[PDB]
Amino acid sequence: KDLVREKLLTIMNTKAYTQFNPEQLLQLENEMKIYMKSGDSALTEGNYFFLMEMLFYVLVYRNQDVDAQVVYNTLRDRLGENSYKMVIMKATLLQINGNDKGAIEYLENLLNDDLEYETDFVTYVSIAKKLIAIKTTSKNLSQESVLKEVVALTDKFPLDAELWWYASEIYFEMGQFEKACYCLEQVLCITPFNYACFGRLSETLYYEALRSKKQTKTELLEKALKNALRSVELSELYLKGWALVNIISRELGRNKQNDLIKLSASKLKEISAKSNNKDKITAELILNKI
Amino acid sequence: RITPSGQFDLMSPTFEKGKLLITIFVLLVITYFIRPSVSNKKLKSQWLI
Repeated sequence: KDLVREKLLTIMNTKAYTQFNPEQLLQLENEMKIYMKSGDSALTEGNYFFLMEMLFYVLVYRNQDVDAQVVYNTLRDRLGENSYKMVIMKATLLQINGNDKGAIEYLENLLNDDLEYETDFVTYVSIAKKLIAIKTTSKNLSQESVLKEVVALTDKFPLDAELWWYASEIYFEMGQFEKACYCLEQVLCITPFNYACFGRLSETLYYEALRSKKQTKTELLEKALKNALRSVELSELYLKGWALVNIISRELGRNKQNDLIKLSASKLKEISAKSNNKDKITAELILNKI
Repeated sequence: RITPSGQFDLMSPTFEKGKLLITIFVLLVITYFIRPSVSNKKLKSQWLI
């Protein structure tokens, strides 16, 4: 049944398994192998090994990891241990197999051997991201991780959206709400048709408005409408854009905002129609609560 | 019997069938042997998995 292949490849290219709960992650791990060994037709070799390394990461997340060593042994055969995926995989393997930090130094000089472009730039970009992930745990927690990213970011690799997105997340978590607008604007700049960076760039403006003055509140809510209308224009059943437009227009409640309220209520009742699954429960509550 | 314009209806009594089959078999085996190399090498190296 190739629909399982569709689900697995969507999880793959979205990397949604990172955001999985342990129960659904266990379900993913259990239902992976049956198709992995049963439905072996029409599946290319590259997808075969991509599924293998997804299973490697799922096992490493999971409690038991002897199968992680087994899977790494099976996948070592092609392209050895010089590919960036393999380097990251074995670094994680040595980090978790004994809870020893040593891998970082055997990675560190490796980054200092990649300056001569022996591999692609995405390779040691990914290695830099992983070593920052290592070092934020080596010194358990600090704001300096953002500084590390910035010094790794600004000179070396502006283009990468992921770094700016993590900077914006850290700024939004407890930091300033203003620099996050700049970071999200850049993420919008690199990826033109991102329809979830407009929802975040409207939510951050809404959060910045709730502690502002009345004229600044009006300006920020106007900008939130002008940024949420693009999440409306780039997707129809996008839940968060419609909910945010409805919420801010309800907060204002003007006549043409009342027109937008009627339209957004109709669209949120369309979303909460039972075609969509488990997004009805977060739309209907916001609809019928107030 | 005479053939003023040459014999073009009946093909030949000296047609080289074996050389043609040898050419076809050489092309078939060289394709069948070179396919795994290009497939594995380029598809697994271009994505850097």
